[PDB]
Amino acid sequence: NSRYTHFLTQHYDAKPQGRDDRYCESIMRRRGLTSPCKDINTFIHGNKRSIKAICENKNGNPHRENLRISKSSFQVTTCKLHGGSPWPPCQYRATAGFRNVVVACENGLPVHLDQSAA
Repeated sequence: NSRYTHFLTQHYDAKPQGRDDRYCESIMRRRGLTSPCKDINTFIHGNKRSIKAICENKNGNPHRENLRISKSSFQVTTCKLHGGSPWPPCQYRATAGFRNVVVACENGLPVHLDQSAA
């Protein structure tokens, strides 16, 4: 479905080379997140299959109300908008982290990244 497709274009980069400010600025641009600059965005790296599995008990648990939280931890990179301007150039500050992710699942696939923990 399209939401899951959207989830990946916004939140998934399998293998990132470098996870600094330069990567953030680059990937936010390539994934259509700079008009206007999105304020905060997290990218999950690794194998799609483990991200998908958060939606079942295989790699995830019920969290909050309608959220699910990963049983395993992921390598992630959050991009925080630096400054005020809502328009390009969009400058971001990267934080290369590692931890469990919270998503909303639909018909078995992640359709939302709860970015509240970012």
